[PDB]
Amino acid sequence: RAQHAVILDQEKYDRILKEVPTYRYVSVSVLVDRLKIGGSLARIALRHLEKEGIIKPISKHSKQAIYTRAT
Amino acid sequence: TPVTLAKVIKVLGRTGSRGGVTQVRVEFLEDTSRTIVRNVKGPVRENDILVLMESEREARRLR
Amino acid sequence: SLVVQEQGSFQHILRLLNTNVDGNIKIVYALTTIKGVGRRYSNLVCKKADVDLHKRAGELTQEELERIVQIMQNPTHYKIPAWFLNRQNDITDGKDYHTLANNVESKLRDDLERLKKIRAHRGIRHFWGLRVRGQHTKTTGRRRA
Amino acid sequence: AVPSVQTFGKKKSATAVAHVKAGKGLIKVNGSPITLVEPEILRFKVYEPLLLVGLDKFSNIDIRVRVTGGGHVSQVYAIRQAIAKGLVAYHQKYVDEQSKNELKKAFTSYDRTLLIADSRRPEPKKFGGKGARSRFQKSYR
Amino acid sequence: PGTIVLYAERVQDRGLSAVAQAESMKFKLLNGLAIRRAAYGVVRYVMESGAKGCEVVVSGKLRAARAKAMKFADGFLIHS
Amino acid sequence: QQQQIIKIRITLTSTKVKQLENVSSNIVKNAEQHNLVKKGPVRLPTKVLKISTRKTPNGEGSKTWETYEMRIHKRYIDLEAPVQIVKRITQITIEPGVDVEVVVASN
Amino acid sequence: PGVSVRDVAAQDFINAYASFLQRQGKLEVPGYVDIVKTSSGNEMPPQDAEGWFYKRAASVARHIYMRKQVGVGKLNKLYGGAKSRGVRPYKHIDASGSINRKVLQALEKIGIVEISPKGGRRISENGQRDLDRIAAQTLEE
Amino acid sequence: GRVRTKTVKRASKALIERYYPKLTLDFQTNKRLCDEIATIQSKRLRNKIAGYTTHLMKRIQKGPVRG
Amino acid sequence: FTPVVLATPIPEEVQQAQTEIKLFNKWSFEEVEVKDASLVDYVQVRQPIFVAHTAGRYANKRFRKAQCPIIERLTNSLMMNGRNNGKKLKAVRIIKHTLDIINVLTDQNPIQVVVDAITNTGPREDTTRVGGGGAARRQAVDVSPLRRVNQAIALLTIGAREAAFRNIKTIAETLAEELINAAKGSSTSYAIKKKDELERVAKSNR
RNA sequence: UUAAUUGCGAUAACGAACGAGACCUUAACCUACUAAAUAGUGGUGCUAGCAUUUGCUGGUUAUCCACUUCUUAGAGGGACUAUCGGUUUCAAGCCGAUGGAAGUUUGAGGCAAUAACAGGUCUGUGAUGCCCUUAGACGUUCUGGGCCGCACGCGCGCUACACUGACGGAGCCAGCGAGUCUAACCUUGGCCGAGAGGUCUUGGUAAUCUUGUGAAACUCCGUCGUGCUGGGGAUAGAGCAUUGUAAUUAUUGCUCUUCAACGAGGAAUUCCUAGUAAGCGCAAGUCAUCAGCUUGCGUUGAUUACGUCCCUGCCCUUUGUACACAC
RNA sequence: AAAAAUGAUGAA
Repeated sequence: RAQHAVILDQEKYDRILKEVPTYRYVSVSVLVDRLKIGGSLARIALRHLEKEGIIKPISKHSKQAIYTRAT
Repeated sequence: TPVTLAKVIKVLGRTGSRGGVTQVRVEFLEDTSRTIVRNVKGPVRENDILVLMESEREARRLR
Repeated sequence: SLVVQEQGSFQHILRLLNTNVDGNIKIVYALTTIKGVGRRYSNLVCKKADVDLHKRAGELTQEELERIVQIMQNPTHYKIPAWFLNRQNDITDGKDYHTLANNVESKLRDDLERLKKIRAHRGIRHFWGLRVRGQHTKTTGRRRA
Repeated sequence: AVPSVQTFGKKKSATAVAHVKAGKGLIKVNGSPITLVEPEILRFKVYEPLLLVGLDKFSNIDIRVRVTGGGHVSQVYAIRQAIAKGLVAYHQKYVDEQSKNELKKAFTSYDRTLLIADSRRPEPKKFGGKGARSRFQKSYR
Repeated sequence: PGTIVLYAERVQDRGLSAVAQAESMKFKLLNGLAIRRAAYGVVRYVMESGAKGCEVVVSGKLRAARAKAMKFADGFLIHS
Repeated sequence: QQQQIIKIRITLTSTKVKQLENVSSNIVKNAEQHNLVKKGPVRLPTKVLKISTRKTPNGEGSKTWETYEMRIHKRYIDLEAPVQIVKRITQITIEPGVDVEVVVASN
Repeated sequence: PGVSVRDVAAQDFINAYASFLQRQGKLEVPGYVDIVKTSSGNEMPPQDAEGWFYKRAASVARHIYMRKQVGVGKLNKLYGGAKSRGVRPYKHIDASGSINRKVLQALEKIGIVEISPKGGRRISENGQRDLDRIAAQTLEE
Repeated sequence: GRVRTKTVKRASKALIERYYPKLTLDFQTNKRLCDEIATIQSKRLRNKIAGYTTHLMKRIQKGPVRG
Repeated sequence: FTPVVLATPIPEEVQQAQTEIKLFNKWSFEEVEVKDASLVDYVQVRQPIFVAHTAGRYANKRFRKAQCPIIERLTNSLMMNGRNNGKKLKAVRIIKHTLDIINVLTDQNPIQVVVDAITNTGPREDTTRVGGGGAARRQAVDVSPLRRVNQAIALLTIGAREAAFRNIKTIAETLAEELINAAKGSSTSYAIKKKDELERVAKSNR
């Protein structure tokens, strides 16, 4: 029975803003298994980070999103 | 290095109770004068290159 | 994106209509834990209580939770269609009711006992425990019916 | 009047009719640009007749395609065959066949069904099963 | 009345009509004629009428309580 | 009164292609042999009437199925001609198995 | 150049014309929105509670533009999908007629479609006008 | 398989024994000639007879054929 | 390259595809090569295709599928659960996504990674059942190159599907990790460990 | 040697017949013929709409003029394993490549010998022998019930166990059909209704209208997020409709609510080799209503093998037999 | 060169 954070508090959010810039391949399942968060927050986090531009998209598709580090 | 490359120069026929194996004659690539008979699983052509893990056993169950 | 950083006011599993409503499931599908409210009823109650649909039950405040409870308990005066309800034109007072958490089993028992007391065929079949809606019983329903 | 040809492409039961004529460079499918053909995963299937021979010999013609029948994939294949055969017919009728044969070699070297319709046809279902070959499940006790 | 009209026409080569031969042999059998005599008479008549081949099958309890089939043929017949 | 127009249509329905085309050709040749401008015999799509049934009268055996079919072939010929010759083409170009019905129209 | 609403992607146009109607606020939504589930074959109401009627109106308007004239039964067949029938196999089920009828009446009120004596509702002068300008805007966004 | 039956074989033999000077090595004109020099009920059978007649003519060119 | 001005506007990404045929206009078949002799001209990467969807006829002859593009054969083996029969559009979308993920995870050519995985996951020796007795037996035999590529593709897609079942990971992601591990030899990949298992059983039954 | 008692041949047999093949139907080709307002296409052709160098449209033989690529159907053509190479002992044939719409008998069917089976059907028949019954009828009708009943065992199936997914919105494409005056059949459109449905009209006895049957899988964008969870929808409660003289033992449809087993299934065992398996729906039969069934049809479309006689069987020959009700 | 037993009475 996996437990995943469904609400984002400060520690999880700062862990996002630090660990995620390091990941070379970034996606929903990557955030979900390497940061213990639900798919809904994972999708929101990917959409959040893309607007600032610290991850960039290679392929935007429903049911599979492809992001890498910004450069 | 236990990898031997051998080229099928002749297809002999089908073997196995259910016909699934094929008798072939292959010649070695390192020396093109040493030919051996092997049992092969899948579909084979002349000039197909096989990978022999061991390279001394003669094929049994002929026809 | 609804990126939220909300302070330590989150509430886990909570009690509405003496029922255990989880606080991690989205409000609409979390309300469906209560007997008598399904996905349609929960969607309509939440959307007529004007809560954000993209919210977990845990960050709904108590006053909007009680608005939800009032809407659920007395739906007919909140502009609900009424054809959307659980117990319309009942056999006793002819009122359009929606049976809820602990009342579902008691009103079911009432219908059962009414049929068995009047010794209608459906009530007799219920008394035997067999299928009542006319299904064949030769092959299916063996392990428990 | 204006030089023109009319061709057709055919997948299983889809049929596309292409009107090719001396024009400007317009490529249309059901009145819409070929850039909006669906599915987008198969849009390059209808791009193939253009890219194999080059757009510099599409820049003086306009093609209009109307496709009916079949399904979403079959209509795409019919569209690509109609476009390729329309180009071949136009070069047959108003350009040299040295160019025609150049086009045909390019198309047939890349893919045979650009010019020749696939001859595969559905097999009628037979009684005793759901399909042409498969039978209902057989029991013995 | 006046919109239905019937004519009767004589059948040329009566020996080539299977319906007429079967009806005639039925009446022969109903008059007590033997099965072999009737069947062979029908076959001979049909073959004398110019047919390429003829066949008469008589099935049922011809002799005893147990049924059987008798088959009388001449000429050549096709099947497929 | 002076060679009036009719805009007549003759339709031919049958289950026999040979006899159907025979009567259709007789009508057509009568049109040319009266030097008449027409729309030629338009052949409609063939109607295949299917009946699919079990072969057995009981329900024993392997479940075998037959498909019988009638085939209906229909043609129509548009014409315009005087009455004195539309009547004679009504009373001729007929034979069994082909039914003909004739409709006055403005097509 | 020459721009019609055929040079723009379907979903793109749909979402843009829907947003246009959302800003304009003239459609006069029926009132029973957010209680209905849009189809007897559906299981849930539209997830976009505050924009699904405008999405439907944009889709219907584009459909009318594409065709000659279309009626309520054809919208019901178009937007209907397959219905889950429990332990029974699926089948196509027509969509709710009241929603489509009131979409058509709302477009008549805003002057997008008219009575089409040969049929149901067809595109108007002003309907072509606005849908074509918004399509040009979506292309040169 | 593509084995010709005795109908095709015997018809081709009769054609060669009757019309050898008229026959040739080309299937197209042999096909054309078969319609005038024989009555074959079906076009498929005529095609098979003509193609076995030309096959036998090709055999006859490089030496005699028994039968 | 002086893009052609055209009444129907073609975007530059499609204009550049005129120069050479490019898989999804991203991945080139040029310089991709089978690095395992005996598998050349059975892993076909010589004729370029724009997309892994063509309605080719590779089933009517014995060895005709050897000319089928290896990406399309990999796609064709993704159309396999019973619930996914057909659905080549879905399979091609999965292939495109996993190729993108492979190129992001490892800065190599995705087609080259796929080819190396296939060459690394084909068993060289196997066993066949023998003996009409009561106790049967397995006799070691060698594997033809076509069967090697066939079974490599089968193992790669079967492992990707079994690992994508009932987990948060997408099928494209799982297929990418399977191909990436198999392209170097990991023994954490289903196809590699099945290949080693078959070869070890063959050696034991030699 | 062939799919073939198909042929080459061999020959105490010679010449024949049936079956196989041939044949017929259907599918695929024809820019070649004959045409078509019940099929289409083109004409700064007519008229008019929208957006500006002109594209997309609406009415077009009833508002015209041409044409037959697509559609239709008559007459035909086309493949005969053609050409080339190899191989067999020449031969019958076989293999490969080329060309070709098509090169497995081009694909699929229809038809299909002799001799049989105590195979099924007397419940299709005004086909039927014999026996039984024949007015308190086993005849024929009416009302009601039953055929569906439930500790249990088996066969054909449907729905599922989910993220290669569920749900929502949007996109958006078939083919095979069928349909009323010997009356209420197929129904567009308008209005009302949340739905199912109701109502006023309309077209169609039909390439004309339903219908482009805008089918469903499918595609895109979004919500869900590995939780028996928004998977699955069994069971049960309440209400609203339709068909019918009659719906209770729920005809069926619709709305809300309850939300079971099931996490891929032991021994076992079925079907299948290319537009095939499998997925997906649609029409017809049944039919007042009821399709989880069948007969067809199309949409999407794999893997694997082009083999063997191991299992289960089939054909021919030789051989043994104490079998002939025939292991 | 693994294992493989049995099959009620009469019946053109």
